Amino acid sequence: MIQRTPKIQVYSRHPAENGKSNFLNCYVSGFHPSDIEVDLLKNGERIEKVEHSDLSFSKDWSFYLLYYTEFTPTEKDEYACRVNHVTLSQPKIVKWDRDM
Amino acid sequence: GSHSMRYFFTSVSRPGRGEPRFIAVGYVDDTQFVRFDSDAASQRMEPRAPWIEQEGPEYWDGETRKVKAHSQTHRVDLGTLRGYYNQSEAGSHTVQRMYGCDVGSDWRFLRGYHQYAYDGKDYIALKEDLRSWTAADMAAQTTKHKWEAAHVAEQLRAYLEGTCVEWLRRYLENGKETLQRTDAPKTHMTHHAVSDHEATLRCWALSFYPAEITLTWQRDGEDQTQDTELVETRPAGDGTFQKWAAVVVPSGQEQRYTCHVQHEGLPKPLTLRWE
Amino acid sequence: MLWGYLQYV
Repeated sequence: MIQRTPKIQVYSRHPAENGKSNFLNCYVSGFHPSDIEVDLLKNGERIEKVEHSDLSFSKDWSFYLLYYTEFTPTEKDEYACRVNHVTLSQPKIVKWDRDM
Repeated sequence: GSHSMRYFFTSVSRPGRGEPRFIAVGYVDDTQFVRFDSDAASQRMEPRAPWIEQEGPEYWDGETRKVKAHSQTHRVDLGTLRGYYNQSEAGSHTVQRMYGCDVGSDWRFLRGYHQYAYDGKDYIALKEDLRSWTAADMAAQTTKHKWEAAHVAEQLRAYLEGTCVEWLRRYLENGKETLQRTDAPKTHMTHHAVSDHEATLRCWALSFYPAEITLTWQRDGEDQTQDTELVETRPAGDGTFQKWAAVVVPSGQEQRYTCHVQHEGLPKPLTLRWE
Repeated sequence: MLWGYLQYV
């Protein structure tokens, strides 16, 4: 059966400014089947209060989801998105670069 | 301009873990306005845009009644298709369905569509003429034949040309300030040194609506498609969209490169240069 | 507004 790997982008909703409140996004897309595990990490540990959009899909039937949480960027804190899917032999971690 | 309304339905079997998951979402252009999730507490169709919250209980009750009926047909469909493909009862399978309609810039019926997938590949689709069906597999011909005998395309055509576009225009009117808006991209560039002899120039488009955008780089006015890293347009979370395009620029060559932005929200396309 | 007249595969 068809299996497609998620593409992952991790980014903030607004341009990141230390001390100013924002939302950290992990956008997962291009994947099939729809079962996927997505976690937002703050200095390596799982963020608890994470929401996501309602499952929808693209023209080629592959799925997309936005995972997101309220955050206030600082100079020192590191954020990441960690994704597992059937296509990934291990969870894939993508670091937030306040520039991508 | 042109507009669309589209409903997206996903049903996923969960053998030994109860009923199948069913998720329905509705969109007008790039704006989600309704959802249903079978695993949620409410068991109702629910508003996801502020302009549809003004529809009364008659609307919500009727959309809930219909979405639950969609959920039940997809539940039977999972079983039917498993029998069609001689698959075991153990595995998890996926059905997806999408339908909806477009109007052109005169606001009249332009296009109507309906398609259905099993396990991420085309299963059956209504043709452009809205009278016949395209069936992928040998299994889908049974469905094609069933649907031809029950005159489904006739009934569907009536919806797509009638109800679908009438409600599209109603939503466009009611949500005028959200759906008949454009947000022009707010643009900037960043510059980051790869090494001593080259640097990455990134052209950004933020806070734009609708999602459709062209972002290109040129060098001496020649397009650099092959040499541009272009990311998928991505949701900001607030109903706007983001995109970037980057190129690797050798030392002293920043002035050769122009980033070009086209979006419906712009008075004329932008030509940006690092300088 | 959803279509109200669904059919089985």
